[PDB]
Amino acid sequence: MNYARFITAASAARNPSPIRTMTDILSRGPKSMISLAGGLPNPNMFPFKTAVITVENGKTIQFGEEMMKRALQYSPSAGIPELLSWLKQLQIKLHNPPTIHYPPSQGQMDLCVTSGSQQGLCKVFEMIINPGDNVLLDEPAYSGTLQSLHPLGCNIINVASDESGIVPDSLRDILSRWKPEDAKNPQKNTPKFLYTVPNGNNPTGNSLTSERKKEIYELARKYDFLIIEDDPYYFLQFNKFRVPTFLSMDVDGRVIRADSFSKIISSGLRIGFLTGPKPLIERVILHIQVSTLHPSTFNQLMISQLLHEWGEEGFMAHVDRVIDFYSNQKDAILAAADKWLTGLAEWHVPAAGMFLWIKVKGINDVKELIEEKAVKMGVLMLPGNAFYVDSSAPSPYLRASFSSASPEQMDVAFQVLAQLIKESL
Repeated sequence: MNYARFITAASAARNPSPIRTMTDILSRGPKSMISLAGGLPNPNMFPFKTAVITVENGKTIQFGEEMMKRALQYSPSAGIPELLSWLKQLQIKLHNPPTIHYPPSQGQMDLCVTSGSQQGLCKVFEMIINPGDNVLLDEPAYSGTLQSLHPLGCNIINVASDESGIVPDSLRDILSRWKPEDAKNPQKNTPKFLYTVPNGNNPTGNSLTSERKKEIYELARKYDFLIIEDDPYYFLQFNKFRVPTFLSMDVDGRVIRADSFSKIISSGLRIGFLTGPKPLIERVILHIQVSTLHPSTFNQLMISQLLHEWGEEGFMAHVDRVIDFYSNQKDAILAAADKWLTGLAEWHVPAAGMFLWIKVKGINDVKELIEEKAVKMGVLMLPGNAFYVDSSAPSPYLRASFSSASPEQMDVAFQVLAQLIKESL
């Protein structure tokens, strides 16, 4: 409602940047207009001329001469228009955000294609955080998010979490340190935002429930902080019905959502997108304008043509094939764990994503059990230390990936792990 509270002085100071009044006064004027004002290099010099890309369960994608010249040239900072338009309709279909027709100044929904979802997240953190600011999140958390927040000098306040994600009662108790009106008084530093991964948290695999999301949103309104919904496993949920998102209930315009195609379409193409209130999305776009400039035009056109041929039906059919694969992988790793973890460890069933979070019994720290003993036995799993702000503290947890391993490999790996646990007790 007052977005200036969430924008640093540096971010607010940004002004719009190049490739400007050249391809817009010419994108509506007469076809007889001569322009020597643009800053585009001549694309006829570029060496790639055509492309043919085959697609499984889809029409082959072809870039002819003219399309290739577009794919190899600069494009708009927020993304190419046909991809932005498709993605906007997808967000309306999946989330029907309340903010679609709000005035810009009070949070009109806006989208930005980013060079991966983490780029959007990083620029959002940089947009908001002054040194000393307080921010809320639940540990264990994605190590990359922790490493992104560390140099910004914010105080990370841990919110309790269990098998159903963030525990609202813990958030409420933490927030009771302040009065709601303190949010309009920056002297004692009410939290600027809550960050969470609401589906298939990396590393835990746990997901938030609908009732808790509603409680959390009410707290975000009461103490007027933003919700940063980092949802890269949104399309990798094993439940038949997806839990409503924070975006879908965001009547205030206080949610910034990051979506990713890295798990379902491609991680290497570096294409994700942000959805959020226009004043905040605009600050991110302005930062992109002086940084990457835009996501690869070529990769955007690959994805946009794929998605347009698929339609929303073909897209959802693809996600359902991917869910089917990962859910079978999940069943397989759970079977191996049931077989070989013998009351030697505890674990919750992942609700989404690609990781199993294992607590080993009777051992206080497992990085020595793995990085020393397990490595020479030919098995590797990741100690949980890296997913806490204080990574030097001992952790009895391991993160095991089921994205790729065959059932045989899982059986072997957990046999080895079981032996090591038993001979280490």
